[PDB]
Amino acid sequence: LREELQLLQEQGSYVGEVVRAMDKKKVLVKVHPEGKFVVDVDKNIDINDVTPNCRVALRNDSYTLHKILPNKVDPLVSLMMVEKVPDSTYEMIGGLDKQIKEIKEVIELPVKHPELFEALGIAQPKGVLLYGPPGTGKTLLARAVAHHTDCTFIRVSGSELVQKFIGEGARMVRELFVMAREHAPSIIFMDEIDSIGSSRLEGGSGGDSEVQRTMLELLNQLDGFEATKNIKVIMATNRIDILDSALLRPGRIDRKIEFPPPNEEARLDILKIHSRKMNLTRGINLRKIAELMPGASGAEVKGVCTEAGMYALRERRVHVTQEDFEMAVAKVMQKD
Amino acid sequence: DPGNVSYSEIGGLSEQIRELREVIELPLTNPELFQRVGIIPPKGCLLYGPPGTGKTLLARAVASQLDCNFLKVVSSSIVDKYIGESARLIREMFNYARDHQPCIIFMDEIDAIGGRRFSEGTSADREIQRTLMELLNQMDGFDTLHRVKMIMATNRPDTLDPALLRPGRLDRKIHIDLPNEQARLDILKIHAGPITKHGEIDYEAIVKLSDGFNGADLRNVCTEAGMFAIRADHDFVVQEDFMKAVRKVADSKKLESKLDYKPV
Amino acid sequence: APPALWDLAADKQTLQSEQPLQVARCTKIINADSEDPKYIINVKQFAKFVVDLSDQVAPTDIEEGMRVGVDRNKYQIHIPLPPKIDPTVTMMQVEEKPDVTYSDVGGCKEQIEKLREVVETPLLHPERFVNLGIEPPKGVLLFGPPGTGKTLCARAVANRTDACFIRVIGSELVQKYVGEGARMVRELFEMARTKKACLIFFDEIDAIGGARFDDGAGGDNEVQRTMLELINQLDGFDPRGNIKVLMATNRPDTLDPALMRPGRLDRKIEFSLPDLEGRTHIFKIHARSMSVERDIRFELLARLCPNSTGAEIRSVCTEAGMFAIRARRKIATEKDFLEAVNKVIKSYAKFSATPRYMTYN
Amino acid sequence: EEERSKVDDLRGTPMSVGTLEEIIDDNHAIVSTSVGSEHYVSILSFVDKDLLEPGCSVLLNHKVHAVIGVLMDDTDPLVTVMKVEKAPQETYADIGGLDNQIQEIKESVELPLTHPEYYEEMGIKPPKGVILYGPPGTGKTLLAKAVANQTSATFLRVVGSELIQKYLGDGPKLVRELFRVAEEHAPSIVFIDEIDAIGTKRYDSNSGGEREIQRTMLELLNQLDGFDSRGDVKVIMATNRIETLDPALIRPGRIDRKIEFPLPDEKTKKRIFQIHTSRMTLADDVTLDDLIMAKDDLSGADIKAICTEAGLMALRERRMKVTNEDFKKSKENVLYKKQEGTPEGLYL
Amino acid sequence: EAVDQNTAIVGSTTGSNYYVRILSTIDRELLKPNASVALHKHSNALVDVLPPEADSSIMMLTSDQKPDVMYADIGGMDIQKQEVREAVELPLTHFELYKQIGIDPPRGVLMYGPPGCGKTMLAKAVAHHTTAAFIRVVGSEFVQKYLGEGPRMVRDVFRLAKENAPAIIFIDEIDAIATKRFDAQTGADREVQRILLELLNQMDGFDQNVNVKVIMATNRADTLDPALLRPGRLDRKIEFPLPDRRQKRLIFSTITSKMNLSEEVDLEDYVARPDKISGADINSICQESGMLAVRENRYIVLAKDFEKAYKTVIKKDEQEHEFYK
Amino acid sequence: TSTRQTYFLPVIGLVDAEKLKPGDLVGVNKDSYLILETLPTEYDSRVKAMEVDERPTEQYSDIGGLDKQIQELVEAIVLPMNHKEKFENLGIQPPKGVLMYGPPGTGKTLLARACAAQTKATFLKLAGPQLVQMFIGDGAKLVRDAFALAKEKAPSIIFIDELDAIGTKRFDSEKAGDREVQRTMLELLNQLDGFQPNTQVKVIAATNRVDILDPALLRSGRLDRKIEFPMPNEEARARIMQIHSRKMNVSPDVNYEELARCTDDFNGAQCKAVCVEAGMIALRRGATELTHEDYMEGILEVQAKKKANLQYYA
Repeated sequence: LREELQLLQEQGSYVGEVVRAMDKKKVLVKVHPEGKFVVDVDKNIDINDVTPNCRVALRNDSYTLHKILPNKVDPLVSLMMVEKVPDSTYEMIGGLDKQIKEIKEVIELPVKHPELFEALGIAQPKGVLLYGPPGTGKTLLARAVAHHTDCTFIRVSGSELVQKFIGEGARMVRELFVMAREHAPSIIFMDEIDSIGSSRLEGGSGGDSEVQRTMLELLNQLDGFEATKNIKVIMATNRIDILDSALLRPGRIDRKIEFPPPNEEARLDILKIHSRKMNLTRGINLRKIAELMPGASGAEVKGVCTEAGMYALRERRVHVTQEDFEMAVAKVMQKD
Repeated sequence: DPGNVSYSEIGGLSEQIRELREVIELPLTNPELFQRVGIIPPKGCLLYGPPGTGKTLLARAVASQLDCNFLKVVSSSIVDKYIGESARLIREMFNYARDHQPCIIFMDEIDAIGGRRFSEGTSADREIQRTLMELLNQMDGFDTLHRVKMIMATNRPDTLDPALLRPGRLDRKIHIDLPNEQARLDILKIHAGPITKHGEIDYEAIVKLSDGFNGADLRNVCTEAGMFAIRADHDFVVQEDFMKAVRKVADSKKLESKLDYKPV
Repeated sequence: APPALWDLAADKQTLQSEQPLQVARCTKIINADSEDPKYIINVKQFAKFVVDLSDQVAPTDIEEGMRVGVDRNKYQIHIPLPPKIDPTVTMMQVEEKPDVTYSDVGGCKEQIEKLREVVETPLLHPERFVNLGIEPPKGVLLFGPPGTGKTLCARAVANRTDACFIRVIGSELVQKYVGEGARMVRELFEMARTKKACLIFFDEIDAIGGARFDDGAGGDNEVQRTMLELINQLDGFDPRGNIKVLMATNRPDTLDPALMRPGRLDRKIEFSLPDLEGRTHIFKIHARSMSVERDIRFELLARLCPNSTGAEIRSVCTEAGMFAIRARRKIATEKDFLEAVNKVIKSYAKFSATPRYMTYN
Repeated sequence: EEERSKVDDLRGTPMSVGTLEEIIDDNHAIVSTSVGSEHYVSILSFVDKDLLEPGCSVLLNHKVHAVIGVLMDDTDPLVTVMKVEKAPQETYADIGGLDNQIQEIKESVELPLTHPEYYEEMGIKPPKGVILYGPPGTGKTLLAKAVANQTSATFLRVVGSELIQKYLGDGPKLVRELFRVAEEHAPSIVFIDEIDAIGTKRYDSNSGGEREIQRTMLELLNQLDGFDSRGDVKVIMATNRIETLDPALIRPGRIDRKIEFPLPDEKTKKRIFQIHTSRMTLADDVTLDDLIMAKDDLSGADIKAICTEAGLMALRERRMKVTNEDFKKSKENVLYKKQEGTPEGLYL
Repeated sequence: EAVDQNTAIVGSTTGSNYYVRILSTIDRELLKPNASVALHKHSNALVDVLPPEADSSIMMLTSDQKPDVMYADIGGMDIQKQEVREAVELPLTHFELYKQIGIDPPRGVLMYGPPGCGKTMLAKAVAHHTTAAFIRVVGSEFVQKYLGEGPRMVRDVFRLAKENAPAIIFIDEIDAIATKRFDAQTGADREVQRILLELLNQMDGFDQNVNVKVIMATNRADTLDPALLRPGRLDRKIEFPLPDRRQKRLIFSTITSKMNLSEEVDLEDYVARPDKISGADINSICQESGMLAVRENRYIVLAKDFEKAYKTVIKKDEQEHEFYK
Repeated sequence: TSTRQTYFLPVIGLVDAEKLKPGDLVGVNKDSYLILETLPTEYDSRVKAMEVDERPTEQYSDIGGLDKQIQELVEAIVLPMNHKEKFENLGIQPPKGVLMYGPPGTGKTLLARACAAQTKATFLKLAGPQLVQMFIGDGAKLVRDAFALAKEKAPSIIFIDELDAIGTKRFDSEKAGDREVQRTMLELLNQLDGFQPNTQVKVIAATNRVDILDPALLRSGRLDRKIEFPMPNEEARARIMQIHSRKMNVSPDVNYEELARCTDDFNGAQCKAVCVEAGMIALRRGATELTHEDYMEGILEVQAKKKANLQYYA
């Protein structure tokens, strides 16, 4: 360590960033506060582990690369992708069973089936839309069908930090069209920027109508070149201007799913769905308790459990008598 | 700045001289009056204009009348430079403002550095708010607060945003009115000063022909009538040639009086 | 590498000459002078340096605002560097090499003549207008129907007597950076006066000339940076300038730049645009295109296409050769393409008849 | 071989990557590296100094601040977008039914390149490209020739859209998009589509609004006007409806050929669907006599959509079946969709 | 990060990451993924990290001076306090009650809606309720001349929140740095918004469950990004209501208690005529009504002092239209 | 140290503490950190001296028909210099700012600078928009430097142009494109207000339009003398065209009455273009001699408008 420290004694040793690799064995080095450097060989670890944008150590004297270090590029994106949505597999979704049979054949076909395209006689679908008053499950179903499909899932805007990492003069959604291809083949969604502000896509078109172009150009490549298939999108909206999304897409070629308002078949299972993470008893009848609320929203299902769960948090006991069960219904009926 | 007297000699508004007198100067000489009754002196004030003159002078004369203590702030120091480091200089300037006790803070021409966030513009509007954060932080103390008196000035108070439009930061709002008759003879005596004229005269013809004028504008009318004397190679002038030079120049200023309407 | 062998092999004398001037880092601007020996200088490192100058450079050559070399050890002045400026912004400003000679004119005589004597004639014969002075005008202006825009500026490029001249357009000076336009127009004349013979041109002043004021929120006031400052910089007296600049735009708008120019500029001409007997002149230069039959009459089809300038009748001889290869034939007789010309005027007038009256109205 | 082991001691082994500022006739080349540092670099090595031009990534040796040579520049995130190609996967066998329109403009797109002999004898030449417009696919109608122009030379597709593209505008980096793709080959075809300027819901972020969207379109002119560009870069513009181009903008281009495709007739729609289904049908058996006869009328857009859901609803049976009560009921959804807005009018 | 044995990479205070051989003594326990480690001048040798920690500059607390506001004002409802009692002291320190019911309490507190002020009243009021370390910094406080110190300060602020319990961090109006500009001169301005996205990445490091309390207040939320208000990080949006009619009478009573009595002065007429001309212009104009008492010149504030204060701001112009009432 | 580092050293050594209040610009040697001498003066580059102007090639005699309104101009600049001794006796305060405005060409900038030639006054060229740069806080710091020289230096003079545009506060702010200068102007107006010694080095202002005027411009140290310039009369229009041509050849056989009465609203700068166009046609005419009918030819040429004629209008 004393002898090795003398090698590291003069200037210390730095850490560089390689923007591009050359076959001449000269590797470009970049330090964050400093300017870009470059150095001759410098060969330590196998060259195949050296890739652009990857983190690399830097020696002081010859300014070479001593080791290869794991970098983070996909972890940046994917961390923002896990912020917007939880996992939400098939066991985390329910009540859409009629619609999940509609969406699967669109989702499942390019991942597994496609050799039967010519047999079925239809082009690769351009995407799917879900429209209805919220409501929930449209986002949970995104990574749900994709979980058993084995395909990974990428999320959506704002992005919000892709205005620098990706340049401003850059084409934006076209650059995000690269990130979907750089990642393993995945699925996309629309979240959310759909607001009641007055009524319009006026503010939503920045994260929606422009991402409508993203689904076209991605599947235009997948058709033409690069590789390999498996790129999909899912729309989340409510009412009104969805007809304009039907004006942008003249039905070619979009899977038909109408995102339903909260329904009896929806509230039945999606309740038990969110009750798997908590330990409760079986003395609760999920059938009739869902039929007493023919309205409100799908997010109210979680509002029943979670918001009224603070009352069972008041008495310092894990479970409460049936008297509070009617009170849990009484609280959600006052906001109606 | 002088006065005392020269502050009370401005001729108006009479009650506004009675305002910052006991608001600014009084806390030093008799701090016991406020603390015994339990009423707090104001920590800020705002003087806008120009319905007349006196936006700066009203706060300016009482600024050095408190004591030899004052600290003057010009709006040119806030903008600084690219990646301006004056954020700590606004802290530095106020740090050395607390070196003077009791402290007084001025802000003049805030319609520039007071940039409004209504319509969101370039990040220059953001760093304007950051300089505002450096203003509020030290004045929000945790340090001398009721003892220090902050003053801001603007052309129109639509630039303050709902933060500064609110009291606290900017507390008092005061405008200026016009003088009256037989009070015109009062403001006259203090405008006499260096310029002198013939023994037998009546100044009422002079000042009446110019109505709604700056104190320097009337001071210009006295000099403009006095600069007509050198053309007449006499020390004084008759009041007939006076009213000529008085009326002409005065009516020329009124055509330039447009945009006196200011938002409330 | 063979060209790169002796090229790379010259580093032996390089490193010998690399030791001198190696300390010139960095470029530094001076500030003031209390006495002759010592001047205060400021460098991009943000550190200001008072220093004297080496005995190799005379003290009279150091003027306020001059970037000079340095010796990082001794900090003393080394060698002056003329350019102070400017980061980027030059590559789109600088224009070189000729094109579009005078033979491309479409028959306009008095128009192109009086704008030729404002630029080409004074510089070709400087003693003429100096002895004939009077005094040359301070500028010109161009606007009207589109034909022929931006080509008359290209005419002076191939007709340029000696050195190439500068082209500038409005949208390249947008901010981002404010104040470049000032700094730019000051330095290009300072660069001029040395060699003279460099024209300054601005295009599309209508978009950046929005006038005058609005209630709020501005709006036009940020656009006042482009119009008012450029006119103000044009309003100098030096000299001003030697090349008497130039102006070109689309609409006469707005009123404020239009009322400012008569106090300084002159020679405001309105296109013109083809004369009824002048439409054949654009057909004369096009009569050399491909193979023209001798039976063709250019005076016949001229009247059928009103307000076509040279742009719309450039398509005539285009549609001529266009449908010629479509029909596999070789030449195009008059009756051939003119049957398509009566279509190209009407069918293209269905969506818009191309009026300019409605622009300013 | 020996030059690799020779100059390496003359430049490296360590060195830096700087940027170029300006060049002096004395052979001293002023360079600028991070951050805020200049120098006089006199080197005769490897240059190539003329091909450099400023703004370059040119290296700076550590001892002492000298440029030995260059490597390359990628550069920026902006270039990685399109990457191919796009190869002719949109086939002339996917289109049909249009005749009078397909004959004329086929010459203009093929007028450069082949048959140069009578093109150069002209000398005026129309190197302006073409212009398209019209809903829904009237601009996409002749886009099939743009992909037919991918079999040779080069093609480029640039989405115009409305909001996301903003910049100064000044259009600084979109001219870069057009320039960098033409540096690979230099023939070119540049295609712009779907101009939303008239159909804007609002302005995007701090741009304008109103006239500033107009002045960046006036800059879109001054770019395209244009001074000074000679070669191609073949310009192709498209939109749903064009009120945009001023009487001045159409004069440089396109003053020759701009296209309009009328709504299809029974001959075009049958030739549209039969040719679209030439690659892939549904359960074979498809007859186009009753398809165009039942629904009267509407564009051949939705005729693929009803056939998209035709094999899609039959996919509940996992391959092949037709339910008479369900098929006409599923057809009712699209039948009423066009039958809600049936009248206009009497559009006439 | 720790790349391999016997050596690891360490970012310098200047921002340049350094790859240094670690000392052979302790290779593991005090390493940590992200920590401040001392380095030698020339060699930059890895030797010893902080305890942790020495924390950082500026300061905390200062809200303990007392008194501010008593919570007994809402004590009569008990419908409002029951939701507050469950959202304040139980989320502060409680353990076995959470894992039982399984509900994971969020750290998110977002305060929008001014005017009126609200906010810091309930801040120092919590100081009466419970005692905890209060980190108070302006949104612009960490803006510096270099971009290398920035990521460290917000890291040192959030790393003491998980270290010390209970902890509450208050940042005022972060909507400033929420402005998105790519320009290089604003690159540091965008670097501090990724710092805001950095500490955003650091606030999920508190998950779960120990420990932090994040209260956020801003005057205008329109400039905020969608992912900042998204649940899973900030799951609770507390909208301070507009003063309207309700905050009127409450805010006249709190200032007159600080005013001099007013045992003579009768509040009956000042709750009627000045209430008509209120802007509002609500909270601190009532203080201007007290700041016209220092205009006096009178021992017990005269009726003319109050009336004159409210009548100046803000003016009303009537009535040709609303007369239908 | 301007390098952004700060150091600690004993009091110099050589020059003692007698000079001065805490300064800058002083010289110090490398890392030894000893200051040998305290060096003036201030800073920086073009901020110190905006423009260096010796004297114009023209004199105040170059304006015809304006002799009535030049006296007001000439007074305010000349009276504080030679007549100052008479002001202390009578208590007279000299004017500072003067607003010179008229539709261009009014010959305002030629007349302004020409008055500084005979009075020996050192001229400094400055423009309003020149105070706006990318970096904030430039033109604002300039007045801090500019008026500091106004205290240091004796008039001389300072002239600016386009004060009306830069004085635009809009209605709803912030902000305009004039930002740095509208703060600079009101600072240029501020140091006239708060600091009495600023009455030195009178400043001349000029505007091309009265549409936008800051009401704060009214003050003794601020704009005082104001005279509206209309289009010169028929006698003055005939004069100026002859007095602009005194530097050049003037054609004989001229009545001067006909060319005078035919001029309505025509600018004085356009009258110069009359002798230009009449001199440009002299080339193709072959004779440098001009006639009285050539004046009215070029007079009606530039205005009204150009070049068309009235048809179809009945």
